[PDB]
Amino acid sequence: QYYLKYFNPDIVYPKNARIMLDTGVVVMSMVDGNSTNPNSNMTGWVRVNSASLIFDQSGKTQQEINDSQKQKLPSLKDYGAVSGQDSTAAIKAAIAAEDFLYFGDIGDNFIVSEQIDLRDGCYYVSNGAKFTAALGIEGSQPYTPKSIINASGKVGINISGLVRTHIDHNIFSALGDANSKPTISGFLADAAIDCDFGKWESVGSVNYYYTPNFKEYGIVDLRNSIDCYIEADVNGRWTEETTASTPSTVGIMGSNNKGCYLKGRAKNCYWSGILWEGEDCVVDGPHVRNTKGSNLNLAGKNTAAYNVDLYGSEQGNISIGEGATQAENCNVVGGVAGNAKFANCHLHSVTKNCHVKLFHYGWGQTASAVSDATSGIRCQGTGNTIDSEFDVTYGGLTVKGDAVNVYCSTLTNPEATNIKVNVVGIGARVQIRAPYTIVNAKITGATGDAVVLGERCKGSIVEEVTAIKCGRPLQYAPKTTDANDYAGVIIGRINDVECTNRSVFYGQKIVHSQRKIERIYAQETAFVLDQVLEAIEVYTNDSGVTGANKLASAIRHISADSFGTSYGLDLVASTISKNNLANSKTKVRAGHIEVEPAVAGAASHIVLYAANGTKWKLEPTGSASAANWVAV
Amino acid sequence: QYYLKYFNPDIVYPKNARIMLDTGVVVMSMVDGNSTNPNSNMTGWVRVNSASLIFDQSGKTQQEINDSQKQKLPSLKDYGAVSGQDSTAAIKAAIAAEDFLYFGDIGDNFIVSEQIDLRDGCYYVSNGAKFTAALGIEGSQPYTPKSIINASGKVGINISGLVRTHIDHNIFSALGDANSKPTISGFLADAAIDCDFGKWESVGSVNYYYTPNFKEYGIVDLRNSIDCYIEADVNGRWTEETTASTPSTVGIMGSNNKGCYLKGRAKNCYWSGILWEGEDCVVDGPHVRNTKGSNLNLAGKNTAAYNVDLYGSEQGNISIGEGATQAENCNVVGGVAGNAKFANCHLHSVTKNCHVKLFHYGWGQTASAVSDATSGIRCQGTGNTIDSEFDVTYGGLTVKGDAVNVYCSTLTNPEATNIKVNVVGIGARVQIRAPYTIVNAKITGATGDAVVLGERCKGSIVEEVTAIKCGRPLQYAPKTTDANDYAGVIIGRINDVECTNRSVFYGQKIVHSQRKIERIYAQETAFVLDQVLEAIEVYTNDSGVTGANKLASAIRHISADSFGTSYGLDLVASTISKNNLANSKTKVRAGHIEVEPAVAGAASHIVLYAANGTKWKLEPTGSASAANWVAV
Amino acid sequence: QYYLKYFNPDIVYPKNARIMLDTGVVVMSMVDGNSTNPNSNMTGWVRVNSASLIFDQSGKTQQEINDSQKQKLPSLKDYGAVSGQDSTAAIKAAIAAEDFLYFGDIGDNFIVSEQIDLRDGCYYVSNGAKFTAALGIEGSQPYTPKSIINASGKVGINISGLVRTHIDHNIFSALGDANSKPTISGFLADAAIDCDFGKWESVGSVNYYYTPNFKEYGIVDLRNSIDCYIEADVNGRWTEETTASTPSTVGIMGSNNKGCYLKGRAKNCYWSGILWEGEDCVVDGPHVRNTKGSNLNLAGKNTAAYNVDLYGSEQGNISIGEGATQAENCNVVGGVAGNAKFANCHLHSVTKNCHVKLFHYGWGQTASAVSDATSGIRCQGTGNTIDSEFDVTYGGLTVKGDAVNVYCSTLTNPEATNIKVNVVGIGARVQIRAPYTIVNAKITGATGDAVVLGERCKGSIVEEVTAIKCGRPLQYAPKTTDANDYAGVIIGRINDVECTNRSVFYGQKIVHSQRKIERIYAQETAFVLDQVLEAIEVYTNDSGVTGANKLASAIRHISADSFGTSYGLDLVASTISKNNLANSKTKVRAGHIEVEPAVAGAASHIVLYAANGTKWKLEPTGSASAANWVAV
Repeated sequence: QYYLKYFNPDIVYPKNARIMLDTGVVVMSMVDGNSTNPNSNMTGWVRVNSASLIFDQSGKTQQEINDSQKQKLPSLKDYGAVSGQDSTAAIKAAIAAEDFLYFGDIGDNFIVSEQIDLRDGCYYVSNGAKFTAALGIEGSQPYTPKSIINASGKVGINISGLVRTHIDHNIFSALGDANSKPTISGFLADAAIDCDFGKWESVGSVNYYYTPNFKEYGIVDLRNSIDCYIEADVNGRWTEETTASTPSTVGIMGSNNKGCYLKGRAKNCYWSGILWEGEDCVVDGPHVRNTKGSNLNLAGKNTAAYNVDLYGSEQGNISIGEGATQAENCNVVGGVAGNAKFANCHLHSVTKNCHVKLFHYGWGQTASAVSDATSGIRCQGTGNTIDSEFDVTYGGLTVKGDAVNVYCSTLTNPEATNIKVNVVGIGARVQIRAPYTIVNAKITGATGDAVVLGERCKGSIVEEVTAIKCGRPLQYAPKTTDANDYAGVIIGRINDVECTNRSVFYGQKIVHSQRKIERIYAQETAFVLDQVLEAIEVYTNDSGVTGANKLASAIRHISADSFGTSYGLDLVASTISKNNLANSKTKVRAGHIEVEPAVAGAASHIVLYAANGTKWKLEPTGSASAANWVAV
Repeated sequence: QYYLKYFNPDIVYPKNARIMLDTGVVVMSMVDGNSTNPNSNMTGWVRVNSASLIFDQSGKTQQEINDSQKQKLPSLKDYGAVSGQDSTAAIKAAIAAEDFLYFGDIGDNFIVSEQIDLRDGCYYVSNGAKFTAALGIEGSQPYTPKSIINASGKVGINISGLVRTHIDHNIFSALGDANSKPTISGFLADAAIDCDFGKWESVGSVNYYYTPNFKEYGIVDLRNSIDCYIEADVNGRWTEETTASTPSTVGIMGSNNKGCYLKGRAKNCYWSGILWEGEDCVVDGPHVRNTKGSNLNLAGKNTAAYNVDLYGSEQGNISIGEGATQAENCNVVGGVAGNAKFANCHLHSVTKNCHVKLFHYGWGQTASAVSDATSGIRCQGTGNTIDSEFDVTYGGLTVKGDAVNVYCSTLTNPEATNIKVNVVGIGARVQIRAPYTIVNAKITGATGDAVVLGERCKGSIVEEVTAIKCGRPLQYAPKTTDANDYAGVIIGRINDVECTNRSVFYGQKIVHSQRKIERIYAQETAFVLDQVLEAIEVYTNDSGVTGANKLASAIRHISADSFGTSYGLDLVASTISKNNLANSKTKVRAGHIEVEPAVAGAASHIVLYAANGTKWKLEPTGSASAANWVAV
Repeated sequence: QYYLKYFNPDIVYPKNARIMLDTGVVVMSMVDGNSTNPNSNMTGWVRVNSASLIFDQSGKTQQEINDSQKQKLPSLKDYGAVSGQDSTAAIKAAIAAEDFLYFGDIGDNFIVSEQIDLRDGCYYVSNGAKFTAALGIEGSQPYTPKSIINASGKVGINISGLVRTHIDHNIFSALGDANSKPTISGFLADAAIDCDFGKWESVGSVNYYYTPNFKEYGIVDLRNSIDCYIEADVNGRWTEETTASTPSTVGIMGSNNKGCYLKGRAKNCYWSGILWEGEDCVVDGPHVRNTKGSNLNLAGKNTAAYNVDLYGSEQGNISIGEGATQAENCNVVGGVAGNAKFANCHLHSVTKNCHVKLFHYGWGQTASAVSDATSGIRCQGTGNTIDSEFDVTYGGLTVKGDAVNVYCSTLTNPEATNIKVNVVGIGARVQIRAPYTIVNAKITGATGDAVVLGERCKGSIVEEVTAIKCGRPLQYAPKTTDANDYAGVIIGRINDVECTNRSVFYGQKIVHSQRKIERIYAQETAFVLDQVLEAIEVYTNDSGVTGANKLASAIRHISADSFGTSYGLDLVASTISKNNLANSKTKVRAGHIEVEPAVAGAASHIVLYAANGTKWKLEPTGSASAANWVAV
């Protein structure tokens, strides 16, 4: 008929005997004296439907095959995580169990009710696996900061690939009060050591304002960590939503780190796009768009942002040392910063030896009237170096305020001192109001002064200013009434090309030079009478002389002749006459000197001394007569 | 005997009853009243050889295990793609079905008959999987551009790993005509948004010349895309084959992109190695070898190539704005460019505010005679900055033409204006023929002039030129006949070390300086009679004076004494005598002046004025006699 | 009863007949005339427990499923490698068999007895798989260098992910003798071509000192290779152990390479952290800590280290060309170097055209007295460019020796020539003792001289030195006795701000300038009698004059008047009187000159010539009397 036998209570089964369970599944006896009921007791029985009873061609059991094949890539889904379900339990189970672990892929979205703690020395792979926050993640009251994925106090994690985080702030907005609120990061690692945190793409955080001891957290946050690496791509939803209160703060946030590397992209942040604070940290090509805070904040010590790509702030592109204890050798190493309401780069008073190199434009985008805040580079601090490249027309934005603005308020404990300035660009001013400032500039097309040095520039060296088709190359405008204000200020080489107004100086420099023979060759071919080959001209602004002629004194290398077949010197002097400075010359000539009269109708003379130290003039009579010594 | 039962037409099968199919496979009844013929009708039957009827140790079915294990890594080969077969159908099936997808490995080579379209938001992994083009890929007539893998109009692709492409142009060379041809890219993405395209290694393309509206495509091509990233390593087979016609064009081609990043390696390209055009695009360390076109072409706006590694072109290393509408702030940010037939870097007339920093050598490798094309840096455009580092001996190549060549043809709407030049190196010239040029140079070992400023240099500032063991530091050689030509040209500090010939100037600069006390200390220890401590010397090139002495006038700080126990001034004058300029001195001395005669046998004198403005000389008689006023 | 039938010797089995083996496993006949004993002979029998006799829902066999699922990710463990066992055989088996191959994960540690040779064109993936050396790896006598993983003479490897290596030197320390020892690298590739070697984390090597022809190997070593890429993170255990002899040498070692890229991290190395030698090689952000050798050694040709991060050496941060044939255009492209016993950067005599740009501090940390070795930058070679940024206070370390020290020992075949120096920083000296040196400096807070130029500076141009609150801006201190020593040395613009002592010069420069009108405008408002508007002052150091007044000669632009309502010139002369230089003036004035007496009680005069060339003085009598010509 058919094959069917149940267990018989009275029978002894030999080895290899097959029967059925009440379920229908077939059992074989492994023993010769089998009396055991396989429905109750599998002692000396095997189920023939077992994986361990299927054989591959190789000689491996199917069991052996499933075991080795699984152990290659242990997944969250192996632990019964479900995409579009709460997977919390399953996730934590997976982590606790598996040193190497696969999250899943781009089609996976695991819902998480509790903070996911990574484990020490583990390796995690991820193909685009998303994690989504749900209620309860904020954890226990007195609320302390949490994340979806956490590596707080973890050592030697590796993450290979892409992890995605989703926080909807609208779920959490009703929780806490005035004093205490949830803080929910995408990723947090506080006190992590030597971790590669792979790649993140994260939307949203939860960081509503609470009144005492408010702590901002990033979407992606690494705090108090050592030798950690992450890549992160965050969206803060600023300008993509309307919200009652400020939901989220900083995009990507690094704070009190040592030796930590970011590859960083931030948008739509209600505070700072990227903040990176600490010691020997690196921001590698940060890319920031449309942030309510500053695009990029650096502090700490020897923290460098390389090849920046910043656009669109309610504040500035770059703060150095904003709200910070320390900003020592915090550097920006090339890039582009555009469309800031205030400054491209604000180097705060805290800054020590910060180096900024930047292409920058469309600062001072504020509706608000011009201030120190509306600068390209706004510089305070101690011995900062600016390498400015700028253009005012760039990206069809209209600037407000100086290209560079370096300034103290007082010479007594100055807020800005020892700054080095290197500035090239088109169509705004460099303003300096700070001691010991070293200035190099190339400026094209400024309406006004290329460069001004105002008050409080004591001991500034202006090495070189080249100005093409400006209002004025340089003006020095010190505090006249105070010797201290302009003491030791050196204006070096000023280069004027088709500037409207001459440069304006103050003070007299002391210069020490090597002995020279200076040789001026004139190629020209032809020289008319009293033609200047080479001159130095000294002009006065004396009270006593009001009226257009102000030549005080001059030395002129002259063509003496209507042929240029003789040459001399013009030793120029001056005296007040008819409310003007009248000029006259001692003429140094081949075989003669000639002293010219002070004015028409005055005689000229030679003053000599007797041995008794009385003084005598030889002065012509208007006749061909004996010369006599006339007392003077 | 044995176990064998077929279906019986007359029998009712109880639950758990096992029989055989005619095939021999065993069936169990799931029902108590089974009358159904399992050969025809599996209603209430199960095949006992099913995966769903094998149980792992865990409690999972084998079916459940195969389902979860597959869904980890869905592959092309799961969809019945075969390596070394046409896999087109299978591929497209795989893509349509699977959000996450594995290509395969280095031993996989899938043959593709039709363009492979990726899908939006998908994640693709690849371990070296190769795709090979076959006939039909060119698609339908009127031929439009195709690729092996395509992401035209795709959003949010991720590619993890390495994809390899093979196009043999020899399959496609007979297709189209004069007017219409196939275009076959390795990879194309036209109008892609926010895609990471991982890593490519691609050989060959199909892009034969057709007569109207010819469109070049890359081996690897990203057109009209936003926020896309690729790495690509291409071979164009130029110099590895002989071909009737030009088969392929550009290696890696980026055109009208916004915010797109390349890591790029190109060789053996019949056009450009790498071209990258657009807005805010980045070329990160492009590595180009042996290209018939230019090694690297930049255009658009704020497109930067970082840390270039270019060698071996029939054209140049770098074109900026070749055949382009726009080349505004298109920058090269360090690297090395060598072995160009023409220029290392050609900044075309289109260029606005382009910055080039480069080590460069072995330009002008052409057999053809020296031209503007045979330059290190060939610069036209508006306000480009050159940072040149060069060496003519470098890599044992022999250069032709100037190190830097900045030039307009006319001052009226000049093709080059406002260029900034910073040049250091060994053993070639800097030539400037352009207005408003700012020059800084350090040149060693040039045969001729370190620097020349030719015609059309109006309003150029030459800040500093240091020349070691050149022919000449600087020559200024303007259009003499035109005041406009040399108007406002400033030659600053020229530094001559063991140059053969003195520097040659033209024009006279107007300089405004801060008031100085200048203090020249001479350490020497010993000074002979008429020894010059410090001098200024003015020389003439007057027509009227032909014959070697051309000192017009001088001021000399002099040791007056054969002991150096007295010091004075020499006020030097000159007059034509015996077809030479004869020199004579007013001697300013402690307690005297001394006017020397113009020539031997002439008397000296003092000219003074009477109050009636007649002039009188005191002139010695050759006796110890009364001095009289003598009319003059 | 039950289901059980053995093979019967007398029976013919029809097709589909099932019996048992003596083992109990069920067999079905595939043939109608089966007479074959399945216990001895499986001809026309199948085992029903076969994978090929289980069917997935899809229609695939379980066999077909195991085959395709395995071939996705072939592993070492598939080949029966065991973690914490000797896996050598299994590994080599895996490699020989599989073009694509998975090592395993972070929980895998395979013990290796013999060098593992990779294969040409293969692709390897690794999730943190560790390999550990055991005895026998050193291989056969005469000992030749070995590694755990080897790619010597391999082409076109790819490695994706992270491989980890462990060498315990304590296993191998008893082997060889005086002449011959094991050399055991983590990874070695000698003569590899176009390989991506992914990522390494490696501890330890074996490289004990043997007396003739000692060859240092890296922990991670690439020798004589072309177009190879690696990332490597090594620990040499220096300072983590005590050892009898030097066990290991170089961390990461690149030697005679062409076009090879490193991402490099080294610590605790008994020699060099990272060495990279060859042609067109790149060290991308090398990160070195706590090394007994130099942190970083470059040689060869066009080898560049970018954005260095070096701290803590018994030697220096950077050697260029240490123990090398060639060091031509070997560059350091930004970064930070700190805490070297000797120099931050030593550019050896071999160096040609090396460019160094660096922030540097805490050099000369040695207990040993100041030498040339205790410099920030120690520079020898031919035409090296230094861009120095320095700070002596930085990181609370106390420096010893010059910031920069550029030096030859002789002008005859000089060890240092043609060096370019650009130096900014705080609180140490720049020393130059080398010909043709170009100097630019900005120095703050040096105790002594900002800059000194010593002996052997022939044909040096010091373009600009800015000194703020130094001891002295510049001193030039040549070999006085030798004209050659200071020939052609140009000291340009020296800027002194509140320096203690004036700059000290030697020699007189020849300067060629463009013709100028120089216009000095004085803004001041008020001028007293004999007030200097602008002056040049020439001072002597003559033997003959000992005693404080050393003004030799001067030209002074003067306010002539107690109102500043007249202006002139002061032409200053001097003569020895009462063991001082006494000053006197020719006064150039509006309508007069005035010659002042040499000293009180001397008369002044005018010297003129007769036509017979005899000389005559007009000199006052002390009366209102006839002027006579007095012979002189």
